[PDB]
Amino acid sequence: DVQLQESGPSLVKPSQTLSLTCSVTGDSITSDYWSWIRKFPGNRLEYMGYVSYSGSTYYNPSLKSRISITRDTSKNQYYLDLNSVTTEDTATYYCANWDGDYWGQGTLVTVSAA
Amino acid sequence: KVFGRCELAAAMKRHGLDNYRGYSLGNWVCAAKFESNFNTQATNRNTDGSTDYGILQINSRWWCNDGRTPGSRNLCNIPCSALLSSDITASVNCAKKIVSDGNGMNAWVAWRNRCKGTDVQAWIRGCRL
Amino acid sequence: DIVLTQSPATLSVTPGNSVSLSCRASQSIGNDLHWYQQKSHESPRLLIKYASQSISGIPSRFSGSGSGTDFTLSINSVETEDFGMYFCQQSNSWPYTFGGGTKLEIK
Repeated sequence: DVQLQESGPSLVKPSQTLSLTCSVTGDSITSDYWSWIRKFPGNRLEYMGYVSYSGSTYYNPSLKSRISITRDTSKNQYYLDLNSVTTEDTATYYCANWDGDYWGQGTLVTVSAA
Repeated sequence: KVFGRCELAAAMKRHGLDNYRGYSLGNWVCAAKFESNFNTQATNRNTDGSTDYGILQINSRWWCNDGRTPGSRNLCNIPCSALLSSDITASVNCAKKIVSDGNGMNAWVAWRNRCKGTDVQAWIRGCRL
Repeated sequence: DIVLTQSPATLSVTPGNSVSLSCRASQSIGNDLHWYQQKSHESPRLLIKYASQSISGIPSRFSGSGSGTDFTLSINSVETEDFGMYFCQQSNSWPYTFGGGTKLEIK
């Protein structure tokens, strides 16, 4: 069966690049479309984007070109890179397949000067 | 089951294909016409060992699993048999995922060769929707 | 982009009673409306897809209805395990968007 899990820093500084990894086990990353979704402290959910089989990407315009979603078939993982983060990017990040049947556990990332 | 043109147009509209990810309803009806001639049971064995299934001739190498295709990826996470039903639900769900890739409807060769660039709206004209 | 508005924002109910949650789109989205359940410290769980299609592994008491701009998620005889947040999400057009959520609590 399929399993997804997010990994990466839980604390980052303003202006830096937030980078998360989603490890997929149980099936190949070439067998689905992959997404990133985040939940803001106020219970607001935002669909950040997804990468489909051809490699084409779809990013939420709200991210003003700060986002990049890539894949690595050899490691069976896909990634999220969010540049120039601010306190507004503090949220719980989740990876899930496009169908929405498989989700990671989610990982909290806090953006603070401290 | 062999759908009538207007019958399928109404069904596809009910299944949400009337303007799905930038593609007007006529595109979908035209696609079905040239891919399967509106036949939900249509199958086509390909040279690479894959088979195209159903009303929208969905391929077993990339989209569905028929358990007999080399290099199968099952992008739609569905058995090809589910795409050979008189109920178009599964075919539409998969078609939507297919078109959600940057290649859009170019995934359908018949559509590309007989629909793209033509007056696709004509395929739903004269129909009670 | 498509805006999804959910109502009520919060709903209190006593286990055993039934409830219905609303989600309305700023413009027609056909049947591309899905429902998710989310509990504290947990990832969202897909309950219904494409307005009314059932999902394997989800309790039968959950059902969805609607098309166009008005959708509803119904829970026939709420159980304690049902308390939490419910979000609708549309996939008709990019960017996909989520409703603001409806909190279901015990009364």
